[PDB]
Amino acid sequence: GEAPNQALLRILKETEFKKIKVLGSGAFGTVYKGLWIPEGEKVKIPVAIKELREATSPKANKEILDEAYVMASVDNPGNPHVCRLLGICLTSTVQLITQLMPFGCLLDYVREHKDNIGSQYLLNWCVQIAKGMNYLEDRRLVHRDLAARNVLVKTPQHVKITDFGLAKLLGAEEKEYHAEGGKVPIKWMALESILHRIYTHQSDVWSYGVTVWELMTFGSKPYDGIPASEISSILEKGERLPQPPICTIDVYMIMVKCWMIDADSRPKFRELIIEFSKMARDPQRYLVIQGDERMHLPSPTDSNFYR
Ligand SMILES: *CCC(=O)Nc1ccc2ncnc(Nc3cccc(Br)c3)c2c1
Repeated sequence: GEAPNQALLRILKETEFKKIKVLGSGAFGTVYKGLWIPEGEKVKIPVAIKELREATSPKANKEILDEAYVMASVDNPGNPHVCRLLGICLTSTVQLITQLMPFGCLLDYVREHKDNIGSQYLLNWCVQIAKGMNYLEDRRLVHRDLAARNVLVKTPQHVKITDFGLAKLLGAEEKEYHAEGGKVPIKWMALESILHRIYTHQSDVWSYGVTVWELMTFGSKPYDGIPASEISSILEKGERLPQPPICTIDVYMIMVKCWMIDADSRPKFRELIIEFSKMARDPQRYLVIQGDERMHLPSPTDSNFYR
């Protein structure tokens, strides 16, 4: 049958890392920033730690361990654009240890660095995610949570994907997955995903569309001031996210194409890579950003030391 995934997980001790501050927070997530002191060795490395409330419920300890597995599984050959699980520690709570990305979740970076953002970078990233998401498709896994918050920034030239926790790995055949889930990110989901609770690879392509919309709108909220319950009902009326002000009509078409009701009529990921790569060569043509020429952002990775 299929090949064995020989990749391992470094199960490592608590005494060695010291958590500094909380980077991201949610009812589902409480992820820290914390330096790690690796036992005996004379090295110190920064890292991010993710934890949930102490294990009153085992089902809780199972769900977190599931995420550790899948995140673990991808080192595989490995990818430049996909985040790698570093380690794990065991405590009444169960801790995930992920190599920290300095600039944080990409969504925030766009909201604060709206100025000096390039017409180039935005196009470049979409290629970056489209590259990353295809690798997931190749692995027969659906991330199932793609969103702006879930893309990390190693450098302004490099971005990565993360937070698999919802995501579910796929066996051969096994084209689609249906699950009874308590909490999901409704706004970033496909119509069939909301109605039938069915998740596909093309379900992910939808979320991609909303994600790029978030990027092109500079970190605006999808559907500014609209309740979560109503959303399932309005989309079948045909309404989608409005055109972002800065998008040339070519780009918007690609965003709209990701929101087709027919799951097959949406673009596949290889298609998205090629389209955006083609745009990338001449960004000015495909993105009108005021004063785009001369934008500030820093090529060599010069100092970001200040906290
Ligand atoms: C929007 C908040 C946020 O995600 N901040 C942030 C900054 C830097 C990171 N570096 C590495 N990983 C993560 N997120 C993450 C997700 C799941 C599990 C773990 Br241990 C870490 C961040 C997140």
